[PDB]
Amino acid sequence: AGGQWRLQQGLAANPSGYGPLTELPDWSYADGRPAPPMKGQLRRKAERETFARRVVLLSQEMDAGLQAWQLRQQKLQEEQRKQENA
Amino acid sequence: RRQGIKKMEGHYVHAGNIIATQRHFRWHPGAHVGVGKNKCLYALEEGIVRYTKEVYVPHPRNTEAVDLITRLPKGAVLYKTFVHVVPAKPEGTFKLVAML
Amino acid sequence: RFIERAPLVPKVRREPKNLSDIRGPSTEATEFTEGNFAILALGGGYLHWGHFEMMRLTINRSMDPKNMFAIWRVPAPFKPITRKSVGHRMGGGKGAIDHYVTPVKAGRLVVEMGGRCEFEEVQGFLDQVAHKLPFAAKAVSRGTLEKMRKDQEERERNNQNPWTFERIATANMLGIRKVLSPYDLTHKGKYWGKFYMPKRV
Amino acid sequence: RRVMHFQRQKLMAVTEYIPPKPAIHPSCLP
Amino acid sequence: KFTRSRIPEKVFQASPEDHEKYGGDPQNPHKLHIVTRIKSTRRRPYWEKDIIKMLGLEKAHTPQVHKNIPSVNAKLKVVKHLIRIKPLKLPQGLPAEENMSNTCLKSTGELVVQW
RNA sequence: ACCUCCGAGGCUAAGACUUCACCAGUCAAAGCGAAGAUCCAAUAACUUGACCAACGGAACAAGUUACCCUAGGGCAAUCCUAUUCUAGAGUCCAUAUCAACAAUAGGGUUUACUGGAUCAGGACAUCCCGAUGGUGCAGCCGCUAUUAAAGGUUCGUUUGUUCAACGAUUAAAGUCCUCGUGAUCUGAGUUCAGACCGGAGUAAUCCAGGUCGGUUUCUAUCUACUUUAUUCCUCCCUGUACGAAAGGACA
RNA sequence: AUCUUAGUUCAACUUUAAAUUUGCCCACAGAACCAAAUCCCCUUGUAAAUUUAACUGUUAGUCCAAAGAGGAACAGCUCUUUGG
Ligand SMILES: [Mg+2]
Ligand SMILES: [Mg+2]
Ligand SMILES: [Mg+2]
Ligand SMILES: [Mg+2]
Ligand SMILES: [Mg+2]
Ligand SMILES: [Zn+2]
Repeated sequence: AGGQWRLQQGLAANPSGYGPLTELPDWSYADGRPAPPMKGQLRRKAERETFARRVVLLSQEMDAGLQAWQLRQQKLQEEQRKQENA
Repeated sequence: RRQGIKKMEGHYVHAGNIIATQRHFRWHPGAHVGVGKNKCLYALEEGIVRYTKEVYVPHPRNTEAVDLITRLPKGAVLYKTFVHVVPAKPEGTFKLVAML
Repeated sequence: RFIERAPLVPKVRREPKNLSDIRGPSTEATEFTEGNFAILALGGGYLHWGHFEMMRLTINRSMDPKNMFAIWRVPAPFKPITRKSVGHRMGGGKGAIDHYVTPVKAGRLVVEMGGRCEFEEVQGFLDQVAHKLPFAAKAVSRGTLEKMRKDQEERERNNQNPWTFERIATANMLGIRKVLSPYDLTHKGKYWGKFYMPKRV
Repeated sequence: RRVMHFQRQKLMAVTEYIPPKPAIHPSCLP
Repeated sequence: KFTRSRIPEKVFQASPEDHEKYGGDPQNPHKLHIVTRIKSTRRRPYWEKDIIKMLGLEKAHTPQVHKNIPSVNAKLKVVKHLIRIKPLKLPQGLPAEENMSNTCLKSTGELVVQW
């Protein structure tokens, strides 16, 4: 039990976390063709996929918010110049 | 008893709604805020409530206040709180009634 | 400045048992006023008239007015104590009135000694009388007071412990304020109840 | 001198003053 | 009584000594927080149970991502003692519409593609 | 809060407030006109009142049950004591004795506006016996102090909130815990019906009063258990030491 | 509130079915003359909340942290409040 050491070396604290043990296919057929993947692997792919989609969505929203703020600063700081003529 | 504010700043208050129920004059009436015999403050005109700090100039007809202001140094003033209702809707509009 | 067992003008309204006036750091009358030796209270306690009288009688035995004197900082007893004499059970109406008492807080001076005297007569009798008082106390001088206070400051400053009570309390670090009192935020973990632990920085 | 809740006890223990070790021991050097 | 705690802002002020102690930088801060729960909601006031139920932190460690904007920090400053916050790191950029199904989050907080 | 201190018994109409229900209660723009509940009785009426103050109100009902029956429930402000400063005394001197206040310690205070017999287990904070220190005991004995719980710790007159007094003794007649012990036995009670005396009451009846009388049954299922020398007196040793005379030792 | 505190009714809380759209958290602003915090909302994290139809059931609990009132500032003491 070396969770401290494993996290000090960029590994999962729990050897049953992410690693060759948990996600490589536990078996193949005798001939060589691979096996229908295991349920746990499917569920972890789905959850990691959802995590990535959420990451990209939140980052996009924050960047778009920054751009919207830039636009508003432009159209309020410069449209006051239209009142500086005539 | 519940003698306290009942519509706080930035609240939409219609006509007649009580803004504040009080015992003494903690909050004096302001623009569009009327007082009842029991010092309740109610909203005369539909709008949005605000609170402000203003200068106090009591009625000369009153006596317990017209004299205390007479006991104050040069450059003195009694500031006090007021509760106004900035009205929201306009009084009315004009619409076509007859084309003759 | 002689005092009496009970105030000549007792308060008409029966004041409740106000105890928040002893569990804190003394703020008024903490420093000397033209003195050289005194007694510093390391705790917070109620002094009855008997304690005051015994203090006076014990100090009087080493007085020579031409050299040294002592003047009292504490006021006269002015806080009622409710009798509820023997023969009753809990509850059933507030009791009668007993002799009034005076409070003292930690880091407070009860009676200050002035004059150009010797430094060991205090260790002769004021040590005894401090040991007599109903709360933790010590006999202190100007130089010794300065030494103790500056060393307290140094200890609070040259502390190699990364965490102190300040940081863990103010920031509500480990959900800690669920098991503390608001006064802790300002007492700084040095006045648990009516006491005063000085070795804590 | 009443007892403290246990968590307050742990907090008092962890935050206890630790003094700075002197560079040299005075006995064997001024 | 026992009451909500208003943390003075003075604590949330990184110093020149803190900056080189954790892998951060005053300028160019970090987009997303990865947050995990490392303590029970039980035995804590309801105004922390609700916050945790709102940040999606109901389950145990189970990391979850949130924006690094003050509207969420105000919530994390109430539950800062029941969570670990680390900054998400993207040393390969946001994934494309390809590589969404082949990502992975390492214990150091870096999101990467194809393990 | 029977905690802390005091008094009272014009009409119409948007919108709202409220005594944490309801019932009641409260404010009010504009507009039109003038400047403590319900039920009951008397009532043409316009409406009207007392009680409901136990003030959400039975229309009108008190004292009491010792002959009662049923359903049920059941870390002490003020203080006691020992150790700390000696400070006060003691024919001189705090330490040979009390040792005042206070402080530090262990322990309780319920009423007003449960013993005895039988057998006893245990602690020591020791009454005796044992060992030791100082003494102002110059000596047995006294005084205090340390140590010691193997053993022992009487019989009677009067009486029973349980003690106290008194007689005779004894080496001593210890302080407490387990009424310790009522499926081992007994008595008083305090609270069983009878009766009398004194107090309170119109009476029934009451009385944290005083007298006389008065019934708690058990075949042992289970545990546990049923064969673990002290003191005193007398006499030698004698009246040495000790002792200021006088008295009078150990082994 | 109750000839009522060994119970009942109303409320609060709970449940089901149904309708609708905002509910909670929340910075800045704001709430008096005579310490902890509280109230109120734009955003934000969320997915809940209000309303309607229909019933029963619980109700004056114990301990701990804290602030008070009563009994010392104690008697493991009666009571109110925030939290667990
Ligand atoms: Mg109401
Ligand atoms: Mg009008
Ligand atoms: Mg009634
Ligand atoms: Mg009533
Ligand atoms: Mg808002
Ligand atoms: Zn050395």
